[PDB]
Amino acid sequence: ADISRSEVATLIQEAYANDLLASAKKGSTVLQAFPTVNMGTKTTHLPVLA
Amino acid sequence: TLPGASWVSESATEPEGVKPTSEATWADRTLVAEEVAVIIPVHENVVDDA
Repeated sequence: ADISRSEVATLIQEAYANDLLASAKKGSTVLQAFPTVNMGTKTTHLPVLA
Repeated sequence: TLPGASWVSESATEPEGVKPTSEATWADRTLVAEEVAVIIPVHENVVDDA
């Protein structure tokens, strides 16, 4: 009787859009907030008045 | 191996008149290349911290 939507398979392509894909990345906050030191080896001693 | 001479008589008809045959010989002595090796694994942090 009639042409269905299955009856025209692949004459009707489907589209793609990246509109929702992007997700902004967030860094460490302790690297923002606190002073860093560049270590040269595994261990560093820091004396403190106790 | 080395060839060997002999003392020979004069005769036309007798075994002691005949000059004996003899042979040198050579042999093969060979080089064959064989592989000697070692792996020394170490942690990359130890190589950075040394």
